[PDB]
Amino acid sequence: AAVLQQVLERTELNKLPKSVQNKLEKFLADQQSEIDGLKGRHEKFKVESEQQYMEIEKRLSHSQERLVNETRECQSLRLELEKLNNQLKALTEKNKELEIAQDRNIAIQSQMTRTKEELEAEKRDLIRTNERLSQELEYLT
Amino acid sequence: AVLQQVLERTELNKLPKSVQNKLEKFLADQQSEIDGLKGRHEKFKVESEQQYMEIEKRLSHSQERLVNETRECQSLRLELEKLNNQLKALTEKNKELEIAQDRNIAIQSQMTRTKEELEAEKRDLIRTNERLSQELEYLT
Repeated sequence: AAVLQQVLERTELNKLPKSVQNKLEKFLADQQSEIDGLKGRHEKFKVESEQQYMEIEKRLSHSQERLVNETRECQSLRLELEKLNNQLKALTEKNKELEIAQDRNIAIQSQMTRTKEELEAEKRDLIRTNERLSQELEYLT
Repeated sequence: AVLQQVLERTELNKLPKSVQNKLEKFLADQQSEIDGLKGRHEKFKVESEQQYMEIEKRLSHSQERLVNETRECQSLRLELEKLNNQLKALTEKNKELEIAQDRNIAIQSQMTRTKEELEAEKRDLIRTNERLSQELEYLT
């Protein structure tokens, strides 16, 4: 599993001191490990990124759909508001002309009460005159 | 270049030139591969974050507009509720006005009766008072 026997031959590898071989293999090993470590790290990031991207793309999809519905509800409300505002305007007009009618009746009834009291007063005067003439008639008989 | 990072000066000069070239080439190939992986990862990271950043703005923009639309919709129901209560209360009031109007006419026809009746009593009062006057004349 040695990296050094790959690069050099058996004749020139054996010409290297133990110490020297140990240093080279140590460093060549570390380079092999970093390569695999980088490739390992890249995949962990890759799956994490793609995973996060899917889920936030999901949220957008839901948001879009919710907006479409809300916009549709707004428009439905605006229509029934417009229809009811016309309903109300006509109901106000009908009301304020019923107000007019009420005041007319209140005026009429108040006036006819005024006349009643006039007929009342005039009757009292004729009655008072009546009894006075009645009494003057009792002297002359 | 690279053979200096592995071995000290006095022991690396003890290696033949062909051996030095063979190690040096290999060491460089691996470092070239490492720096390649690092470059690869850095650019992928930068693309990955930008792609996420963009759609995040797209969501943020969409959620803001969902908030705007929800408020308007809520306020629209609000307007429609107050308006429905106006209608309801006005129908009730109009109903009562109609009933009062009908009742008022009944009263007016009643007051007319009392008027005619009083005028008839007054007319008779004038008749008896004239009769009484001419009778006084006769007696004095």
